[PDB]
Amino acid sequence: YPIINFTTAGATVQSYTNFIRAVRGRLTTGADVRHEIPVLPNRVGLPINQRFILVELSNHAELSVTLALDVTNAYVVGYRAGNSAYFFHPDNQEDAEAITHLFTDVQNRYTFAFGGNYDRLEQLAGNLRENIELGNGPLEEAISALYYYSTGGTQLPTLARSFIICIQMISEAARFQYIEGEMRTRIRYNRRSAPDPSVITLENSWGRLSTAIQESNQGAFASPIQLQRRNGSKFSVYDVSILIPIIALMVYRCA
Amino acid sequence: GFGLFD
Repeated sequence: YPIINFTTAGATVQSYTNFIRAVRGRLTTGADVRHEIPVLPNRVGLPINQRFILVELSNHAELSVTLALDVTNAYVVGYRAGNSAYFFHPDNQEDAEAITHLFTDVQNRYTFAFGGNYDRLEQLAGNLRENIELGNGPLEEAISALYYYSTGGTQLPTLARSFIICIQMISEAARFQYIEGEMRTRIRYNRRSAPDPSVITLENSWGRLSTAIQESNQGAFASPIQLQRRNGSKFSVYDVSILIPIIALMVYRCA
Repeated sequence: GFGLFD
C-alpha cells in the first residue's frame, strides 16, 4: 500500500499543507469529481490491494507509528507500532476480512472491543472533542502515546484521546480544506487548542454532506443541511456552491 | 471561503 510520511519534528505550515495534499492525492484517483469536489473510490467492487493507504508519523521523540486509512472514507482503521498492530472493531465481516491484509509481517495483532467512532472514543478518553487540544504539540504527544501502547506504557483513556487527535488532524483535515485550515492556523501561531463547534459539526456531517451534494439537483439541495458557526449558532446550507471551499473529499454515493 | 462560519 502507498505510504505517506509526516513528522512533527520541525513541522511547518508548508510541510503540513503538503502532507495533507499528498494524503488527498493518494486517496482519490482524481477521475471522479462532482461540483469541483473529488469523490473517493466506491467500496463496492474495490480490489483489496487498492483499499488502504498508510500514513507513517514520526515525532521529536524519534518514535514512529503507521496509521492505516480506508480509501473509501479516509478514516483510520488501525495502526502499527513496531511489532504490534491494533485495529478498531470492524463493523462487519467484510471489513474484518479486509483488515487482515494490513501490516501482515507484524507478530502481534489485536482488534479492540471498541470501534473508532467519536462517541465511543470520547467515552473511553473521558473528554469530548471540544475539550481535546489539537496542534503540533498534541500530535507529537499522540504519536508517543500510540507508540507506548505497544510497550504497556499508555493507558486506554490516553490512547483514545490520541486517536481522536490523529483522526482529526489527518482524516478530517484530508476531508475538509476548512479543517486543514484550522490546523495550519495552529501550526502558524504555535498554538494548541480545541476545535470549535464549526469544526465538530462539519466532522459530524461529512457523510450527510456527501449524500446531499451527490444527490443534489444540479447543485441545489433537496433539503437543507444544518451546520454551526464558530459561536455555536445554527445555520442552513441549501446548495453546493458555498461548500466547495470547505469540503475536499466525499464518500461515494452514486454513479 | 471560510467566512460562512464567522
